[PDB]
Amino acid sequence: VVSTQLLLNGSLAEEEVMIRSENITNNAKNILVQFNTPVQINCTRPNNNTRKSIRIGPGQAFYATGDIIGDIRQAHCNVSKATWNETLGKVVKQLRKHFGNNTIIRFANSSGGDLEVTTHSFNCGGEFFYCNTSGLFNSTWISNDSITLPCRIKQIINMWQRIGQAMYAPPIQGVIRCVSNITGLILTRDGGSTNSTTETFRPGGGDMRDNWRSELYKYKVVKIEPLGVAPTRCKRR
Amino acid sequence: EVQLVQSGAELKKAGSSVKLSCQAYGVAFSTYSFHWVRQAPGQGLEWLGGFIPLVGKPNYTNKFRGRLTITADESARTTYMELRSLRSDDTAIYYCAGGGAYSSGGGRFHYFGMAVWGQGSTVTVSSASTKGPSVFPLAPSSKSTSGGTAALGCLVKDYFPEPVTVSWNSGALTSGVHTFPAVLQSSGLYSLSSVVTVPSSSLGTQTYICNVNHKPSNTKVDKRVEPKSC
Amino acid sequence: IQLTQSPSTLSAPVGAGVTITCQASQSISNGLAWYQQKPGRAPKMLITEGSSLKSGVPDRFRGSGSGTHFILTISDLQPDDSATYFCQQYNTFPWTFGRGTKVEIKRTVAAPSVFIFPPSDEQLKSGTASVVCLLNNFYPREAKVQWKVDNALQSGNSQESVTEQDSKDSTYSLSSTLTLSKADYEKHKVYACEVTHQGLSSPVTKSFNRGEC
Amino acid sequence: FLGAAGSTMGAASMTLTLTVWGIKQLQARVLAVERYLRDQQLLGIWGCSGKLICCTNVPWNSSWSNRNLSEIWDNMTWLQWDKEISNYTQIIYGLLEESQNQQEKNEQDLLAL
Amino acid sequence: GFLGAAGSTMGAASMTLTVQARNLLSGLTVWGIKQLQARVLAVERYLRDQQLLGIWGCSGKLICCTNVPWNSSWSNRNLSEIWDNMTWLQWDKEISNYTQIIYGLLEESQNQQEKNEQD
Amino acid sequence: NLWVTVYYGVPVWKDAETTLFCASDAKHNVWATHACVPTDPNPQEIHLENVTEEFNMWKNN
Ligand SMILES: *[C@@H]1O[C@H](CO)[C@@H](O[C@@H]2O[C@H](CO)[C@@H](O[C@@H]3O[C@H](CO)[C@@H](O)[C@H](O[C@H]4O[C@H](CO)[C@@H](O)[C@H](O)[C@@H]4O[C@H]4O[C@H](CO)[C@@H](O)[C@H](O)[C@@H]4O)[C@@H]3O)[C@H](O)[C@H]2NC(C)=O)[C@H](O)[C@H]1NC(C)=O
Ligand SMILES: *[C@@H]1O[C@H](CO)[C@@H](O[C@@H]2O[C@H](CO)[C@@H](O[C@@H]3O[C@H](CO)[C@@H](O)[C@H](O)[C@@H]3O)[C@H](O)[C@H]2NC(C)=O)[C@H](O)[C@H]1NC(C)=O
Ligand SMILES: *[C@@H]1O[C@H](CO)[C@@H](O[C@@H]2O[C@H](CO)[C@@H](O)[C@H](O)[C@H]2NC(C)=O)[C@H](O)[C@H]1NC(C)=O
Ligand SMILES: *[C@@H]1O[C@H](CO)[C@@H](O[C@@H]2O[C@H](CO)[C@@H](O)[C@H](O)[C@H]2NC(C)=O)[C@H](O)[C@H]1NC(C)=O
Ligand SMILES: *[C@@H]1O[C@H](CO)[C@@H](O[C@@H]2O[C@H](CO)[C@@H](O)[C@H](O)[C@H]2NC(C)=O)[C@H](O)[C@H]1NC(C)=O
Ligand SMILES: *[C@@H]1O[C@H](CO)[C@@H](O[C@@H]2O[C@H](CO)[C@@H](O)[C@H](O)[C@H]2NC(C)=O)[C@H](O)[C@H]1NC(C)=O
Ligand SMILES: *[C@@H]1O[C@H](CO)[C@@H](O[C@@H]2O[C@H](CO)[C@@H](O)[C@H](O)[C@H]2NC(C)=O)[C@H](O)[C@H]1NC(C)=O
Ligand SMILES: *[C@@H]1O[C@H](CO)[C@@H](O[C@@H]2O[C@H](CO)[C@@H](O)[C@H](O)[C@H]2NC(C)=O)[C@H](O)[C@H]1NC(C)=O
Ligand SMILES: *[C@@H]1O[C@H](CO)[C@@H](O)[C@H](O)[C@H]1NC(C)=O
Ligand SMILES: *[C@@H]1O[C@H](CO)[C@@H](O)[C@H](O)[C@H]1NC(C)=O
Ligand SMILES: *[C@@H]1O[C@H](CO)[C@@H](O)[C@H](O)[C@H]1NC(C)=O
Ligand SMILES: *[C@@H]1O[C@H](CO)[C@@H](O)[C@H](O)[C@H]1NC(C)=O
Ligand SMILES: *[C@@H]1O[C@H](CO)[C@@H](O)[C@H](O)[C@H]1NC(C)=O
Ligand SMILES: *[C@@H]1O[C@H](CO)[C@@H](O)[C@H](O)[C@H]1NC(C)=O
Ligand SMILES: *[C@@H]1O[C@H](CO)[C@@H](O)[C@H](O)[C@H]1NC(C)=O
Repeated sequence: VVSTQLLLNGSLAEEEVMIRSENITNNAKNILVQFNTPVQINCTRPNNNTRKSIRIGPGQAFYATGDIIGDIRQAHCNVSKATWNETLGKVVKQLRKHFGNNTIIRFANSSGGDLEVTTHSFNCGGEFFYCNTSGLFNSTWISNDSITLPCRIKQIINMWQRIGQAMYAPPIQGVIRCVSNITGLILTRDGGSTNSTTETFRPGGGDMRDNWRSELYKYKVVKIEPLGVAPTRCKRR
Repeated sequence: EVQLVQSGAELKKAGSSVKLSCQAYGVAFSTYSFHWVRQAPGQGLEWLGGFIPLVGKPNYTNKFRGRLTITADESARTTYMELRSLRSDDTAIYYCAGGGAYSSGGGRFHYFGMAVWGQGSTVTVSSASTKGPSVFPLAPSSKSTSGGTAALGCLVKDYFPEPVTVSWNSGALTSGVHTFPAVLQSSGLYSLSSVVTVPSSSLGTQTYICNVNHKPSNTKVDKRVEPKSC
Repeated sequence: IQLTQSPSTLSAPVGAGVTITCQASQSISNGLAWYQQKPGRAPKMLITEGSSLKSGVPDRFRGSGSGTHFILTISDLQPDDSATYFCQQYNTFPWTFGRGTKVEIKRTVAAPSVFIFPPSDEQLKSGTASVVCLLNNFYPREAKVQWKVDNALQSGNSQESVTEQDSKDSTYSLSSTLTLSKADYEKHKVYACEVTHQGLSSPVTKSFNRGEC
Repeated sequence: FLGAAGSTMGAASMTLTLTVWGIKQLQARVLAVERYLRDQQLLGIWGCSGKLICCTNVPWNSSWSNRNLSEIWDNMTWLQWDKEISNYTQIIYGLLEESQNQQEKNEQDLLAL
Repeated sequence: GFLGAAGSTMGAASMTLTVQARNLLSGLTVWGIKQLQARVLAVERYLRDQQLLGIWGCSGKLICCTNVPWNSSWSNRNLSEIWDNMTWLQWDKEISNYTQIIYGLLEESQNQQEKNEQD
Repeated sequence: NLWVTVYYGVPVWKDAETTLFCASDAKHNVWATHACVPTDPNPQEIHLENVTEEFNMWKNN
């Protein structure tokens, strides 16, 4: 699963929310958060699209978008407010074990970068979504309703942080809807010096190795060497 | 750490059969070596049989051939010793011991002895019936005080069979405690005394209780010892 | 295979070195182990493979020998060492033990502390009276206890039990129980113990009167 | 399979018994065959073929390891033992080969008369 | 080391068989496919030699004795000038003509031995 | 008098790097799972008693 700022359709922890980092005091390192229970997210593109074919050469066709029938509305995702509040409370409780009993922990949105990094980017049934998660990370913690994230759609895609190979995604016909589980986070910390009693965490991501490091973290590969020599008191006849 | 836990005491009649169990903790059961060793009262140690669960073929001494069987339950991690056609000389304390071994290939196994021992089970072969013990207080007095030290104890009388365990203050008082060996009275019942010497100034402030347990009769008695009222 | 132990008994002071010899009827290579047993306890293994010391065992115990002769040496004797030592062969089935060597700690002569306990009222309610005589912390083990009722010597109605040597001060204790019927107990007045021991210049008498404190 | 990794050596001695994916499969098959053949050949050149415990004719040099047999088979694991004698493996491997070649020559000499 | 006894006599080089024995199994791009077929080829050659040894009754041996008498038409030299005055490289050039006859003889002899032993 | 004895099948292992292949549960998909080996229905898992290993999440190959 390729996504940023949010791990989807993965595995869950078994006892508590897990916080992992290479060096937790180095703020240049990403923090990986593994959830205990998943958070449902509903994403939809509600336009009824149309596809047309244009012959650009002998045996070559280009699939363009025709006319949307009906009204034109914005694509969006929905998350539950209470479940997100509970999950953030648990994450804060487990994060305080590395920063102390009495530190103020606040969540603020991302800051700077390209659209892939500053937004929750994913792919729902052919279409590529980039959603604004400024309502997910906006709070401060001191020791029925829904949250709607508006999303944009892009058709020319640059993957794997490469330059020189773009890809065009042909249109998908009809309304699009999907349901996913949020099961983790990728976070970063700000370098607050000069006797800072508060810590600020911002969503991160962009490198896909951290996505599959959250699945291959309990595995290692070893080589078997089933041949040994030892001393005894017995001799070959 | 490896630990072996044995069953409790047993009373049997002549011609009957007895079965003892020994459970192992802390090792892989199948590749360990388990042995049974009996000790008669006032005698030395005797080896009965040894056995490795994986190989499954027990080895016995010739004196107990046909009457001794050694089995193992791997799921329960237990080993069982069964003795048949009991006689008067079979009354003894039976220990379950364990030790490691290794193989050089070709049916050859080399051992290191019995490194872990159990606590032992007392098996008494007799026609007498099990009887609970009577506990009486050997109270401290002016005749039991010497140089600021007073002796007080408990007399455990008329019980069968052995053994009985006696502690002081639930094991808190161990210093100065003498538990005398049981003596066989003419009536066929056992009797003993367990005494402790304490500072004389602690008689009026410290409570002394002897806890006696006779497992064969399922008897547990906590007797308080106080200076005799005058 | 028969294992012969020498000597059967041995007494030595603290800090002294003692030697126990185990001889095999036929060669057993290195498959010999030394065990120590204390009264009322399971044996504890001291030496394996003739000369290899078990973990947790004090270094004052050493093993040596091979073939048919093996030696166990205790260089720095301690009061905790009073016990029975066995040699066991595990080279060939069936495994066999030695007859054991009893090691006792010899200490200075100590006079016994003598105490007397009259039978309790609870026991008197049962129709029997057992009176107790206690000798505490004396050495050597040999001692003499005599029962006297109404200044008359008693015989055939008393039983004695001696504890094994203590592991801390290497002393002995003795309990002598004199058992009588309730009527016989009530028929007499004075009950006395006379104790004779090497540490006592004269026999010591501890007596009580029935019904008196 | 690897179930006695934490037991003593003696206890463990009783229980010794195209496309992106298509290119990766073939390399695994070749590697497995190579490893099997190498182990079988190494066993064969020592005279130990067809056995899981094989007795050799090469005395143990005390400079390789000076411990007694009680602290090897009753106090270590094979992973602990491998860390001690790792520097001397090739010496022993050459000694075994020379010893087996001498045995072959001696058998030929015995059949000669 | 490897092939070090190439100039030594046939008797002195018969005690170094294990040295040459072990150096026979392990001892996408331009360079990518030039390394896999090498491994497969080495494996096949080793297996062919092992099967040839096995079907003569000499499986898992370095020196193996057979029941085929030495036909004097192959060579007439005595043993004093073969194991002490010759080398394997010099010996092969002479008997390179009669190799397949000996191979067939060994195969038939071993098969006959198995057939009459099982009976 | 001690001699060398050879044991084949001892439980020893070392850290390594190798090529892992793919298995998938048994057509046009970006990750061609149709070219992968079928998966065993009940895979075998062996618990290793009294064994402590060292893992590093951030240097996995
Ligand atoms: C996390 O997991 C959840 C659950 O596993 C994922 O949610 C699922 O998402 C998939 C993909 O979007 C969705 O399946 C589609 O649902 C529709 C009904 O079946 C169809 O739109 C679609 O089938 C069409 O597309 C397939 C792809 O090629 C074709 O094989 C198929 O034939 C269909 O194509 C025909 O129809 C379309 C439109 O009708 C037309 O354009 C074509 O020409 C052709 O005629 C898929 O089956 C599941 O329904 C979702 N499940 C749930 C419970 O919501 C989620 O995506 C995951 N999240 C992430 C981030 O990966
Ligand atoms: C290897 O791992 C096993 C399994 O975890 C360990 O076995 C365990 O050993 C302990 C003692 O170290 C045992 O505890 C004891 O058990 C009983 C019942 O409780 C009793 O004798 C004691 O009160 C004590 O608790 C424990 O039961 C045992 N577990 C099992 C499943 O056998 C073993 O110790 C480990 N090996 C080493 C060398 O550490
Ligand atoms: C984790 O990173 C921190 C920096 O964020 C390292 O701590 C620094 O260590 C250097 C010396 O190497 C000191 O000069 C700095 O003052 C330290 N910084 C702080 C904030 O204390 C830390 O060593 C790193 N941890 C590891 C295990 O490498
Ligand atoms: C996410 O929630 C919104 C808001 O509830 C849903 O959008 C519509 O919201 C209006 C009011 O703003 C409601 O009257 C409509 O009923 C909602 N739409 C529908 C189809 O019921 C939106 O549907 C939700 N998102 C998804 C993916 O279901
Ligand atoms: C996401 O969508 C699912 C359906 O895909 C919603 O689950 C339904 O919720 C309604 C309203 O409570 C229930 O009546 C239905 O029974 C639910 N369906 C199922 C299949 O569980 C879910 O509530 C949506 N979540 C958010 C956060 O909007
Ligand atoms: C994070 O949130 C801040 C504050 O909500 C966003 O800054 C706003 O940016 C918009 C334009 O996109 C301006 O019109 C607002 O005035 C800004 N607000 C403030 C308080 O300065 C910011 O864009 C967000 N960053 C993201 C989404 O990456
Ligand atoms: C993500 O959402 C936030 C909050 O809705 C956006 O911030 C708003 O930006 C608009 C202009 O786009 C301003 O008019 C609002 O005043 C801003 N809100 C606040 C609370 O400051 C933010 O711009 C969005 N990020 C994008 C579009 O990249
Ligand atoms: C997403 O989370 C939901 C909710 O926990 C998961 O649905 C569970 O699935 C398991 C396995 O099939 C069922 O036993 C549970 O009963 C389901 N829970 C509920 C509340 O219905 C779902 O598996 C998760 N994963 C995906 C990919 O949707
Ligand atoms: C992980 O746990 C180890 C101890 O097992 C500790 O040394 C290390 O600092 C921990 N790392 C983090 C990020 O908490
Ligand atoms: C989308 O448009 C098609 C073509 O007009 C129509 O058949 C289909 O029902 C529409 N889907 C909707 C409105 O959800
Ligand atoms: C989330 O919890 C915080 C802390 O208790 C609270 O201030 C906030 O109102 C909660 N949000 C909800 C219940 O939507
Ligand atoms: C932080 O507070 C929690 C509250 O449950 C407490 O358990 C924990 O010990 C505290 N951490 C400290 C005192 O370092
Ligand atoms: C962040 O939270 C504050 C406080 O409730 C609110 O005023 C602000 O609009 C929020 N920003 C968002 C939702 O982008
Ligand atoms: C094995 O050799 C290495 C490399 O020289 C050395 O570091 C190590 O100490 C050696 N170990 C022994 C036991 O000689
Ligand atoms: C080379 O030939 C000489 C002379 O015959 C002989 O002494 C020597 O051993 C030979 N060397 C080798 C390596 O075969």
